[PDB]
Amino acid sequence: MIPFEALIPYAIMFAGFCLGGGVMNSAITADITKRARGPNQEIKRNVGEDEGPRNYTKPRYNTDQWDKYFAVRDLRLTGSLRGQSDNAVAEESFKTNSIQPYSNTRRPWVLRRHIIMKNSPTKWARKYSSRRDEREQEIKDDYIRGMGE
Amino acid sequence: AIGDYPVYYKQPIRWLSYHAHTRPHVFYAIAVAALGPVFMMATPLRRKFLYDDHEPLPANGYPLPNRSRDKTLTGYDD
Amino acid sequence: APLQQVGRHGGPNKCFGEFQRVVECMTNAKHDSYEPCNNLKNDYLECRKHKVERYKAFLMQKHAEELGKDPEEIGAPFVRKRRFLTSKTLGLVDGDDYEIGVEKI
Amino acid sequence: NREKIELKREKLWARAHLMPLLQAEQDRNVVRRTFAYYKREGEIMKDVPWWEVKSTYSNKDIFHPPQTVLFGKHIDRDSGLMYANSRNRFGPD
Amino acid sequence: SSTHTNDSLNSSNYVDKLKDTHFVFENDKLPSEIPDVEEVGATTAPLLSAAYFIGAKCQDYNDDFMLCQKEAKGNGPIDCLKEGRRVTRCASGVLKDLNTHCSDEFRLHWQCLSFSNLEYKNCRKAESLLNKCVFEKMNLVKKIPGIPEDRQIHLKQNPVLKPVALHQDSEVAFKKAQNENSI
Amino acid sequence: MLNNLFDFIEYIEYWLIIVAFVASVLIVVAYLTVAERKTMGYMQRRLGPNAVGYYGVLMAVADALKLLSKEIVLPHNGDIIYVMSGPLISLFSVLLSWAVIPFGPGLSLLDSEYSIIYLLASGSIGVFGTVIVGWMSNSKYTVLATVRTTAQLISYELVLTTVVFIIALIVSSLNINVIIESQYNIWYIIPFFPLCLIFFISALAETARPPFDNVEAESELVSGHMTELSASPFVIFFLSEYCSMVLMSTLTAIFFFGGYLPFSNTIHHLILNLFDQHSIYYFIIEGILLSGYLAIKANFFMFSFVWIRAAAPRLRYDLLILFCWYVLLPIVFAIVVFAPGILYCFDALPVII
Amino acid sequence: METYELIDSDPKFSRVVRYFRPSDYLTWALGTIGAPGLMVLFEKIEPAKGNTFKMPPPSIMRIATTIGFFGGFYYAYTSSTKRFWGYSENAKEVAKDRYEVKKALSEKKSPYGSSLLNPYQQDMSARNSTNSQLLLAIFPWFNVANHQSHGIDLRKYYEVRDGEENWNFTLPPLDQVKDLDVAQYKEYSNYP
Amino acid sequence: MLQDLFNNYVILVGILGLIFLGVNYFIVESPRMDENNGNISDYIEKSGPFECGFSSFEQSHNPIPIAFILV
Amino acid sequence: MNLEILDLSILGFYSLISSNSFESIAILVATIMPVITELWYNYSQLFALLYTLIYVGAVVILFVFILSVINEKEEYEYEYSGLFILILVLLLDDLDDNESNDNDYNNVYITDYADWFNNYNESDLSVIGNLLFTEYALLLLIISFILLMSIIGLILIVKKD
Ligand SMILES: CCCCCCCCCCCCCCCCCC(=O)OC[C@H](COP(=O)(O)OCCN)OC(=O)CCCCCCCCCCCCCCCCC
Ligand SMILES: CCCCCCCCCCCC(=O)OC[C@H](COP(=O)(O)OCC[N+](C)(C)C)OC(=O)CCCCCCCCCCC
Repeated sequence: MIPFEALIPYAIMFAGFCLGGGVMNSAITADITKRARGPNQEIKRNVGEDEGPRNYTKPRYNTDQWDKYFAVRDLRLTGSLRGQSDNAVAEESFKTNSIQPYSNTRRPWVLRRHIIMKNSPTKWARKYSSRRDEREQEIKDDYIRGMGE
Repeated sequence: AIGDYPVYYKQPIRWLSYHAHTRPHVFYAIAVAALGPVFMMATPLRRKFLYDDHEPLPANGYPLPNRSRDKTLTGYDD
Repeated sequence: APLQQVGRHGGPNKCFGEFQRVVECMTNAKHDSYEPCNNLKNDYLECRKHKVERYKAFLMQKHAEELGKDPEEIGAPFVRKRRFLTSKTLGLVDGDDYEIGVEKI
Repeated sequence: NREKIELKREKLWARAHLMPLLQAEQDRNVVRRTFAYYKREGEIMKDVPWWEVKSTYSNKDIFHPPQTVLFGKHIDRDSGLMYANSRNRFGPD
Repeated sequence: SSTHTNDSLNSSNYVDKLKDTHFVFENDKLPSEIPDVEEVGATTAPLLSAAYFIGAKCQDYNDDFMLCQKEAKGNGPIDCLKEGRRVTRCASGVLKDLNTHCSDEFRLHWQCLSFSNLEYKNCRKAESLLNKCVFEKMNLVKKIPGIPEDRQIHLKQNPVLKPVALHQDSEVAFKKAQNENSI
Repeated sequence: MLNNLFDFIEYIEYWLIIVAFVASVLIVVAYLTVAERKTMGYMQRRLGPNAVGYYGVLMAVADALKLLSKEIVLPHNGDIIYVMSGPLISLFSVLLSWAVIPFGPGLSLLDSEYSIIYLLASGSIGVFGTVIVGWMSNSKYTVLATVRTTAQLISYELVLTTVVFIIALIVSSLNINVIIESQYNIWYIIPFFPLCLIFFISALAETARPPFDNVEAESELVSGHMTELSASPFVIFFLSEYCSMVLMSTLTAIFFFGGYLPFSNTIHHLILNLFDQHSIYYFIIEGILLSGYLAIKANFFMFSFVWIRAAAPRLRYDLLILFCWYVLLPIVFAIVVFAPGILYCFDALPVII
Repeated sequence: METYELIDSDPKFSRVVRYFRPSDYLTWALGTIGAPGLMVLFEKIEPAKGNTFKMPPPSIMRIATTIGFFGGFYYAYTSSTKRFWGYSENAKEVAKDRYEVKKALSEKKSPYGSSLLNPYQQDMSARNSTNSQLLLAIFPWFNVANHQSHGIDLRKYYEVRDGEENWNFTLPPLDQVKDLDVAQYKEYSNYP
Repeated sequence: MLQDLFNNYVILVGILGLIFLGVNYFIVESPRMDENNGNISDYIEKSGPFECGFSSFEQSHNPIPIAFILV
Repeated sequence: MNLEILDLSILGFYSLISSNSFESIAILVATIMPVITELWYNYSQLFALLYTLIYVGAVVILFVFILSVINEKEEYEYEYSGLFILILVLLLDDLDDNESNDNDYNNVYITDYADWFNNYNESDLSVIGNLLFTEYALLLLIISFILLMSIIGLILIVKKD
């Protein structure tokens, strides 16, 4: 005697997982494939008649630094982080569209603002004592003084 | 002397039995842990009777040929 | 000689070569004093903080202000939002200003 | 685990073959931006007769690409949502 | 590896906000004294699909470019520009030959890699067809150095690890060659 | 409209993906409360909730709505910080732990090489949020329950952390997705059957579920840390506790039963061969199929949570401390030495690929 | 300083024990029985309890013998190490070392032996273990690996010294000896 | 690796927690619609600690010996 | 708007007005959370997770000791402070947040150039373990020695027997 009433909540729980997986697998895969079609909206959305079947790109996982360089390199060729192209030669705009991130190198805010964490003998010296910065300013000044030789 | 505590250096076998009956959480945890280094000691046997160790992965960068640059190489010139 | 300045992939990092040439100079037996290795020390410290190079950029920015040069006419173009690294900015033939996908690679 | 080692060896050698063509492209990019740095420095400091355009490293036989830049136009300054009113990267709007 | 660095795109735009990252372009071309060369235009999946054929065709030029880097002694990116241009042209030659001789077989393999997380083990069937087509028309053989020829993983008959999902196009194209070539 | 309407969906698409992800997890958690009473009811030869909604399908909705319509008990309206901070920390901790659960290959909100550490680190915060309820409180049952929560945390934390580290050691990775895909040819239930029991025992202690329900022991501490909680603060703690049951059941299926991998490779290919891969419908079915495999395995362990509650009596927490420190820890640290020795002996040290 | 010939700047654990002189074994025994004997002497000097002599319990003598056994080996290990380093007279050890190396070279085998360690780990292992005997009194550390960083040049084994003509070892060039650095990097300069 | 989707999820989790508090706050009938025994602040007989019916010594700030402190 | 500045502003306010020992064990958790998040989003996600894994276990043990030592003292005691003196103190503190005085190092932005030479690409934790277990193995074995001493030390202090 299998009690079917007791198995109903498990069926809904089973369908709970399937709702998440069915949406995530299809919505993400479709978006990656859609954005890999071209560099503008008229190619991503519209489907040409002379085009063949749609080949889908699945989501990526277990990546490393090479995949980050690949993703940026793909963007400079196709406008997508997972673009598709097997052309033996790139466009002319690929020679001058390199992206170079420039960022500050400042210490974390918690280091320089926490009421307790910002206090130490060397932090006070770096912040209130000019002994260190006087010496290092001499090195910078030598760079411009030595230009003439 | 029906249930005395065995002396380890006089009755090693009975000393093992006492702990395997009264302190199973100690006897068998050690027994499992001993199987680690014992298998590591059986490694030389495997290298001679089952199969040799694999060739090391090329994890030291690009393999540079141990030679001088070929000075007669041409092709795909400007 | 213990390893120093090891990159995140186990090999030498950007500034290891500068450090290695300092050690070789300081420990060479052909040197009477440590004066020959003074330029190598500055090069290693410049590799890490770039303090002199940042100082040069400070002078160029300041010198451009006093002559009225426009920062946006002499500098390099940049984008602050990653979503707007669009194909039009990248220069593609069929470029567009629509946002790029950065949600999931 | 013994097949994973073989799978890793195949991947490691596949990356080794692509390494020269990918690094040769990256070497040209660094050289291209290196000349762009010293060209920008030459224009700004041209009227200063004593200024010498050079790297900040004493060792002149080691290539040290510059790692700082001067910021110009903010291309996506006027951006909305789903569309950046992107300013002209190549020259004035 | 997802470590945040100062040399490429980071994990999210909160990382850019904390670093105040500027994504900087340079409109200047390479100087006119340096000879021009057309860059390689293939993306990740085609390049990985063609990795072992670029190796089997440009081995002399790849080694010569890398050996130039070692002999440069720090002055690397400047002193090996001429050797680098040879590498780029040779790699483009292989991709050019793939699209004229083995176009359908080549596009089949890297469409499976895109379908399968770019893992070589998931696309053996399409790879075998591409290897057969390339060898007949370009005389290129994929070889994994350092191991015996009969222990190469891509030639293993019964691999332990196999794709969970099957690429339907690869299954169809593998059956067609089975019934027509190996009678 | 048209174009603006169509690409606005693209601008909102990933938020709906998250909303669907949140909705999917809450449906399982809501109906786990119903399933537990149905499962216990028939094991106890009763029916369980079948009068609230058709065959009892609205019992979870009624419990939440009734509790959300109740007055919140607190000394003052401005004293929300006291009995609400604790429930929120507990709920946010378990919900954030779901960011690394993959429903399929690459279908996790967060993917990183340290997903295992994030999983353990996130759940440890929930332990902190529980003890905050006894914040110099004048309720002696809340105070007595806070002491027991710390005692249980010390018991299971070492064992649960070390077990997951052995599984990560066998694959030489801390990425959860890599651990699942490493179980193609073997499910870790067979080589590590002792560790699966220990993981489940640790999960019962972590979730304060019987036979380790010494925190919320009704016969001992009326309601434990919940004795002073009513209305919304009670729902959040109750919701987070059942979210943790689903999480640990899903982790048991991931670490030892292959995650989303199919039970039968032959049947998995047969079902998927009916749908063209060039159509979006193939990927819907595959997403349902792979999550279904994960759902089936996780449903069995959610059943097992209810099953052990209906069969075993409660164990005192001072005995739980001795059990975890004198029995489980020596066994797990033996296997952490056993496993690398076996692999080295046969030249099978793992690598990431 | 009365320095001597350097044999091995980082002798392997097995070589140190094998090269024990009969006095080194004698001191090992003295250390082993010196610890129970000192417990008797300390009681003889001043009884632990009261004013009369009492033999220490057998359990104390058991643990004392174990402590002395390890102490006797550490002393003997450092006595034999000095001969390899050249700090102590090692004329006998040089003759034995030369015979073993020349015998292995003639067989085209490494005088150091084949290693499971890759080139980095052989170098790293030598860095960790070289000169570690100077702190053997504090904590132990031994060379149990077949590395090539021994502080010697194998060309000095290619000159026949007094009392070595009857060995008649024909030594090949160093590039034919298996598992040596100078005969390992044939195809690639970064792979052995 | 891109974690922009993960950032949105963490944002949603933070907002979702405040929804339970707010929704319960806006849904409950005002005390005047109920028995109308005033605001919860005055009803000290309700906000007092639970001791199974009988009041006891208020020992909230007294130290509690802990038998497992060494563990 | 860098919202971490606001978080530390609130934390500094609550550290000045904290009275009892429970509030102090909350200042600790209110400090680790900004550290963990800022490490996660800027510098090291590995060490953001290591902080969470280790400090939380220390926090709960710290909290359980508060229960055994709470001694009624600061619930009924009075503090004076003054709202004006608190906010003025925090305003003067907020004025100077430049921990370093190298203006060029703090103002000029830098970049790094990527290279493709590292084809064996693994996580930072694998390299840390590779060095820690090979070259700095002595450091690891001393740390193991110190952990052993703490185990003996805790017993000889707390155990009455
Ligand atoms: C999910 C959100 C959980 C937190 C929401 C509640 C917000 C309250 C403040 C949270 C932390 C902000 C910084 C506070 C540090 C601790 C200082 C403190 O004593 O707590 C403040 C709280 C208010 O009490 P109050 O009446 O205002 O002052 C005493 C008057 N004699 O006095 C209390 O004792 C109540 C504290 C309740 C338990 C809080 C435990 C700390 C939780 C911190 C998690 C978040 C980390 C911090 C993030 C914000 C950083 C500023
Ligand atoms: C090496 C292979 C490892 C095997 C892996 C499993 C290890 C388990 C260890 C158990 C030891 C034990 O039950 O310990 C018993 C201890 C203390 O008992 P005690 O006071 O010593 O009395 C017993 C000693 N006698 C009999 C020798 C006198 O507490 C318990 O009752 C713990 C009860 C745990 C039940 C949890 C329910 C889990 C249900 C799982 C459903 C999927």
